[PDB]
Amino acid sequence: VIKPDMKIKLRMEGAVNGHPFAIEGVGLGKPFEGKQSMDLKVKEGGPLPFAYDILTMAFNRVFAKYPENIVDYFKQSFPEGYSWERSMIYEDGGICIATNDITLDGDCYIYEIRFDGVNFPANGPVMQKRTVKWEPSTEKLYVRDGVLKSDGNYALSLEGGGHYRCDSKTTYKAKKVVQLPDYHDVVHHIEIKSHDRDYSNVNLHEHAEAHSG
Repeated sequence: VIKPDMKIKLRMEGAVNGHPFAIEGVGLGKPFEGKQSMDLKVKEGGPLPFAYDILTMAFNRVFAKYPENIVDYFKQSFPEGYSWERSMIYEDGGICIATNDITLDGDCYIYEIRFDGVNFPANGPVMQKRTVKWEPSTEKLYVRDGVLKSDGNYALSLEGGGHYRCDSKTTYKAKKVVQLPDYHDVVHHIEIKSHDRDYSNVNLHEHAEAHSG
């Protein structure tokens, strides 16, 4: 029963270059408008010694407006839910892998997120916190064998100009028998709308809309 208003509760446990951390968040979203928003708080490992922007895409494609002509794999996956696994290879050797197990408690999504990154150069934009925002991204979704997957070429804008590229690959796994969709795109807009000085508190907004190839 995906309702027009849904709640979000999440915990992320992770480490970057071996430094552990934990983040908890609460939020709300509009599945049918493709809109979501959440408040995120650092519980362990603060102040984070890395750019927060590498975590935001880990903090649910149900919050994407799907037209009637495209199969909605994500709204179709509940109340059992689904999970995904993701790799993110940055242009300077930095690599992140993350997972999210999404379940349902009434009208509230529950995220169990794991996030790990290594090989970020000490002088790079991530360890030095020189990232600004994610550019608008186009996610390419497709089904290979019997598995829904997605690819992405994302770009982080840097302070002082330039961009920091990231190659992303995601695997989705439904916990029930759902209709697999046909290839299509999802355009994403993600933005930190507010944060305190050390990002121990963050307000994150996301907007997603599915389009055809």
